[PDB]
Amino acid sequence: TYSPLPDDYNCNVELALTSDGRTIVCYHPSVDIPYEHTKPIPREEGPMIEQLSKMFFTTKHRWYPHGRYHRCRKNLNPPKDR
Amino acid sequence: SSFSRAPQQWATFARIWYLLDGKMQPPGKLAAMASIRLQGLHKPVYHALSDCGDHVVIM
Amino acid sequence: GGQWRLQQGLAANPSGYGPLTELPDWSYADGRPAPPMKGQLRRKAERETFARRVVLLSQEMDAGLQAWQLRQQKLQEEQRKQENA
Amino acid sequence: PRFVSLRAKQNMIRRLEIEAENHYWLSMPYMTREQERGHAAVRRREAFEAIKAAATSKFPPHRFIADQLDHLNVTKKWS
Amino acid sequence: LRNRVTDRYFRIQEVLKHARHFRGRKNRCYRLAVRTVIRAFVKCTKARYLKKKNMRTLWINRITAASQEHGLKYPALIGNLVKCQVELNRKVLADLAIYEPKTFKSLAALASRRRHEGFAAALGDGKEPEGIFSRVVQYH
Amino acid sequence: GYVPKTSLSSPPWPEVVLPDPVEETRHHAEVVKKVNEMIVTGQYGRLFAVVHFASRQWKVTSEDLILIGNELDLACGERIRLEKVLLVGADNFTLLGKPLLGKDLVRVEATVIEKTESWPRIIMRFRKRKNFKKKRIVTTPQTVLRINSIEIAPCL
Amino acid sequence: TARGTPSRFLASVLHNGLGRYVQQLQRLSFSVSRDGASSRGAREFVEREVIDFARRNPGVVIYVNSRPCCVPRVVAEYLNGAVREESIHCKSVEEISTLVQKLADQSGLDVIRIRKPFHTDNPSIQGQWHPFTNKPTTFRGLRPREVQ
Amino acid sequence: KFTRSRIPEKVFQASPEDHEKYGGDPQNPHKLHIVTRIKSTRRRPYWEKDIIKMLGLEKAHTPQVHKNIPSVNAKLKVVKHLIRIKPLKLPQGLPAEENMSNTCLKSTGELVVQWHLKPV
Ligand SMILES: [Mg+2]
Repeated sequence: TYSPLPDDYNCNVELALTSDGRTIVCYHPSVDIPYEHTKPIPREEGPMIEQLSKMFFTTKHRWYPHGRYHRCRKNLNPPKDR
Repeated sequence: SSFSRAPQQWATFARIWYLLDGKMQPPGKLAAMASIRLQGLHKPVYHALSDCGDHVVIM
Repeated sequence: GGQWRLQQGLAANPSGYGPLTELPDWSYADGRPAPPMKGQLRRKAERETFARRVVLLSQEMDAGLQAWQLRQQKLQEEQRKQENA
Repeated sequence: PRFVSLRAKQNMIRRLEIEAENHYWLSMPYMTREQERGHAAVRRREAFEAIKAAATSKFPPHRFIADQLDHLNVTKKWS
Repeated sequence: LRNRVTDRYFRIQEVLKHARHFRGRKNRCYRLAVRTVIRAFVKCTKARYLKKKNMRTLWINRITAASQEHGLKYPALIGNLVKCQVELNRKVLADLAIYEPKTFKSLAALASRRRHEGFAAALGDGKEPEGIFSRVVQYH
Repeated sequence: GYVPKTSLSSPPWPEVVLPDPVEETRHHAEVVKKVNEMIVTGQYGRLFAVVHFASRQWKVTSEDLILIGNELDLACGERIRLEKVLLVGADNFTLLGKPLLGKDLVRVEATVIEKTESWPRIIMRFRKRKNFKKKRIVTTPQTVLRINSIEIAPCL
Repeated sequence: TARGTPSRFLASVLHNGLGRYVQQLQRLSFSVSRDGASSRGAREFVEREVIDFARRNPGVVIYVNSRPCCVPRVVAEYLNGAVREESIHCKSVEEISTLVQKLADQSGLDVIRIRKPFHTDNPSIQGQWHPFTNKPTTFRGLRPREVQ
Repeated sequence: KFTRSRIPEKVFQASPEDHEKYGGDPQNPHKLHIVTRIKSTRRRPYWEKDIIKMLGLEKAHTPQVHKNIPSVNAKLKVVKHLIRIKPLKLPQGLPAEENMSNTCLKSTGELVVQWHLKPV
């Protein structure tokens, strides 16, 4: 009845040693969300910057523009990965 | 896993509203929990520039 | 956490001696063993000169005590062979 | 004004413990001083005769014809 | 002038190709660009130490966060994984924390199990059987 | 030796009772048998290995790339078995060694793609008022490995 | 420095190790003066080493041009259409051999800064961390202070 | 004035309590020391800097073998605050010419003359 963590939320962790005691086997299949745990699907510059601040829960400063020196330093073709 | 690129990215960096009842609590010990969740330091995806803080509602 | 590793006779730093740093990192896919790592060759040279030093100092200590025992025995023979005539 | 924490005391103390065990292992030599005398005089003398010998064997290097003539190759061309 | 210097556009331009992205007159006036360019190269080499340092604290932040999700703290996780002879490092544990959270959950289970065997072993003192995950593999 | 239940009577942490080693070693035998059946019948999908190549641990799947900061002195195209794998994970199980896994258990292959140099990398020293200014430019050798396959074997 | 230079991610050209390995170096173009002191080591490279080199990898086509140059060059062209022009000016044969093998061993990608030392295209297997991994669900999907 | 410090001899006389503490025998003592520098010679007098150079301890955390003779012990007594000393114990013999290459000094203080990298 011992569980080293409450195997409830992410995966059911079942640790093991082998007979040699050299490898630790972990066995951890995923915990599916139960059907009972779900809800059915339901069916001007100043005021515009205040309105965006209040909408996205940020301060006002990132809505003011920036000058050309900063707009042209920006890398428009940045490296992608993955 | 097996999401598309855009909803995986939305899912990871989405921010979570937490509730935190401050009755009979000390304010600094509330402030520590609140501060960790406001910076996003409770996420393993954390980074300073990646802007992954959450909302803390203290009642 | 290396004080634990000192309790178990391991190196205090897991990058010390033992199987993580002294087995070869790679092989050929055929199963031909790789040429040895540079740091492992260096390290085996260090261990060998260390072992040579242990043997050398041990032998100078032992030869030292044996020569001293000859000097003491020959002093006593020079005692007993001059108490005569 | 600077004050002494628990880190500083515990650090100081573990250095004192290493020191005390150094005191222990220096308390039982394998030989007396009479026994050790000249037990390594030969190896010390040979070592210094090697130092002395490398000191007194210092001289200009050999000069070769092949090097001096090999400078002529700077105008080697094709035909 | 017997021999005055012909090839001086290129000495200047050796410095100023490094300054083209500064602000102000540092990007054009050699006298200013030299002090800033030198100073940029010194920062550029002292920043190798800080790159290594800041990666490591970044990993400790991510391992700390991910292990607090499973109730552990960071010293408990790292200590009791060393004690299982699982010598994974901080970079790999942070990357498992983000990309393989079941492996990370099972590592947190292995570290808290080892932590409890440490408790129970150092409580019932004397000659007893050792813990199962507490055993070590001797190498000779 | 009774103490009545106060705040500081007991320690604040709840007591855990670890299971007895008879039923626990039997339980481990059940688990290892399960996972060994998953490795036999090929239940797993793609694997990731943590491999101690060179001086550091690379977390690695198949079909990817590792950039190593030294010349390995192999030809481009040569396959390589990376020993020193110390974690192997699938979706539903992992296997972690103390500290390394068995060579009979896991096999990680990798080819050499390219052997480059690094970008030029500046080393400048400067002390003020001392006329102390050195500059060096260093490029380290590098090789790129392509991890081809992580094959796993039923040896538990 | 890194903020002055461009950077990129670690890549291959067409997944260069997956199926088979392809030598990324198409053409070399040596140009070597006949009479000229700077292309001496180039001359001794064409005479000694370039035929052995040309046989050790036949996917590379090598052009030795041999005009009156004042600085000799080698011009490596790569399958992805990159061109690396390097000089073999006043180099020994051994230095030219190590340079040509260096150009052979590498690919056409730039030797600018590489951002990460690795490139998975499938970094996660158990599913990447989102904030609802490692959280338990509730009965009937309720949230805090939800009545029914 | 800061001077060189003599240390009295009562400091270097073990008690049976200490033989119970560390693992030593006063009869049949050990032949070889392992000495390691664990502290810097910076901010130390020049004589201690010299003794560290003589004993071959310029690099820290690197073990060095010495003889347990009173001369070497005299030099060690001068710098005993910078070093660590343990007895070189040898579980198997000293290494023969067959086992000369395949040795390893372990952390315990022992020098093993067969160093495989297999588990027992
Ligand atoms: Mg550090």
